[PDB]
Amino acid sequence: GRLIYTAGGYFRQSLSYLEAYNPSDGTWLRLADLQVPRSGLAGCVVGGLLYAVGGRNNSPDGNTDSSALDCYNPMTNQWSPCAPMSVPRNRIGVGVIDGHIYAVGGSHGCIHHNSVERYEPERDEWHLVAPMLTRRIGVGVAVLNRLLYAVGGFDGTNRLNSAECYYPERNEWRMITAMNTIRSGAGVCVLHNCIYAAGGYDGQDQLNSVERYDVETETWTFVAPMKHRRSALGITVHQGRIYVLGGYDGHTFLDSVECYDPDTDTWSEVTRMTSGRSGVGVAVT
Amino acid sequence: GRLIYTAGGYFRQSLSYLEAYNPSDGTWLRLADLQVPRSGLAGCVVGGLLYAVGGRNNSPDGNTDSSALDCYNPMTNQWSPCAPMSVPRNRIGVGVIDGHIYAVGGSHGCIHHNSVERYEPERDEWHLVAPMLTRRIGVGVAVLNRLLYAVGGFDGTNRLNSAECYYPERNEWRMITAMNTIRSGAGVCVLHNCIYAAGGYDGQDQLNSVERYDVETETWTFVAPMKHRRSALGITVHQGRIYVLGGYDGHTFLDSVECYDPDTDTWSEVTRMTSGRSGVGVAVT
Amino acid sequence: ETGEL
Ligand code: NA
Ligand code: NA
Ligand code: NA
Ligand code: NA
Ligand code: NA
Ligand code: NA
Ligand code: NA
Repeated sequence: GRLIYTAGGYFRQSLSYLEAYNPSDGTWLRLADLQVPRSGLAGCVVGGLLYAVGGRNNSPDGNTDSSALDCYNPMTNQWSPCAPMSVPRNRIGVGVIDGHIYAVGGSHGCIHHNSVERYEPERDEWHLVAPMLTRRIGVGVAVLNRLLYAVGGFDGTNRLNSAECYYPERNEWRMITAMNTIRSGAGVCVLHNCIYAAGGYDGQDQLNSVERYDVETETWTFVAPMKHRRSALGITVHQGRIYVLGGYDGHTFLDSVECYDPDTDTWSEVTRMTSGRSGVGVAVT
Repeated sequence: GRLIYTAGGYFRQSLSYLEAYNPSDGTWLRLADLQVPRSGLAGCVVGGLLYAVGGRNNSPDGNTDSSALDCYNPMTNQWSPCAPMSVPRNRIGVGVIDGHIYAVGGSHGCIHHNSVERYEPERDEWHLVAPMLTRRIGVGVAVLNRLLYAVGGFDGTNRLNSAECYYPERNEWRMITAMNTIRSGAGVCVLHNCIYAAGGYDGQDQLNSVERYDVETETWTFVAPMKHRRSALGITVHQGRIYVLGGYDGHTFLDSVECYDPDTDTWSEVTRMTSGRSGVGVAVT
Repeated sequence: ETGEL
């Protein structure tokens, strides 16, 4: 009985919601709020704890990009602070390898990061690893075959169709085949040994196209597009299916949750968030 | 009958509006939208054509600083692109001398410019001229006695009360007396041979004070404050009075338009914009 | 100074 958690996000300002969808019975749980509202954050689960990483806070006094790492324990319904990252990272990407959290890219004000750092829960500390080849914010991150892939994003002057792959044992990055489409703020995840990149912003419009990467053929292939165009969408995989949550379609902040079935190659809408929003962190546990 | 034109601005995101106010009969016209929304731009008129210069498109998808020069023809209700500036300039200041447009300061990413460039409509060409002595964004620009004054702003570290003066024939800049107040994002204009600086942000508060510079005595003098504190306001002079449009007061995007009568030294509220916004460009033709 | 988020 694993739940899809969605944390934070953006609707007229950074949000503090933590809510959880149960795909088996279709209900939403309202859990304890983030202590600090943030949009542009990422979520992930390690050892049954939920982590909320990075992002951006809007407050009466001004805007603050976040270096925070916060931990939610579903047993106690309580958030606790963990050690903060070396730098603030808004529009961060995150992936998990061997119980370690990788924070990749993101921005601090006008600074567009190529640095990457690694968190070890057992010691509660962060260490920098090798930096990416490209500065990327709005980057999608996916973990496959114990490698970390960073897909698309914005390097500070151009929105990117490029992607690169990180080798944890060698501690190095190598560029891989570029996507068919430029995308920043896409949903990127792994399903059935393929990397999917859904939606995003190509510099002109929000996108509803979806493409997937096969690591052995080294080619990106379009699959069925989503019903709604969306950028800054949340994404995760639950029981063989991709779920995309929220995002911005150019006019509205979506509450739509769509579900992709790879067997049938079709998207269907499965629920609505309790309110429309973009820029959420999403994880499953 | 000349109109007060207001272009672009920001409310939830950068805007595309072009609207014109007729002060003699109190009406607002809705004209053709800008091709690309922007806030932090500047407006001016040369030869009956309206120009929109610089700014930044801040959208929920991300931000893009603008180097664009766009030309609006009131006879055709059509925008046309002109040659772009050498660099993007967000929160630019502009002044016109002898039919040439000077673009001063502004930001591009981390860069706070001191460079200055001049546009010649007859050739559709930009050329750099001497740079200012200080980097300034959010700077107010005024033209008086065929000299160009750059007033206040933000140098990348501190907000400024300094001001300086450009000599087109000699192509050089000189500091002049500093204002009584630090002001970034003030409205600056020329009325009856004086330079006025209204509103802005002093580092702690949005301002409602107004001060004016007499070039012969070289002193700045407060006049009557505006009714509403405001920063990133639009400003222009029409039939011997100063009009200030919109702005941010720390909590609200203003729709208030106030009008200064230098004869009685009083401000009155004259109209409201169709919706509140900050960072407009404004001009009269 | 501008109210932008
Ligand atoms: Na922080
Ligand atoms: Na590879
Ligand atoms: Na985006
Ligand atoms: Na915004
Ligand atoms: Na540059
Ligand atoms: Na600079
Ligand atoms: Na700004």
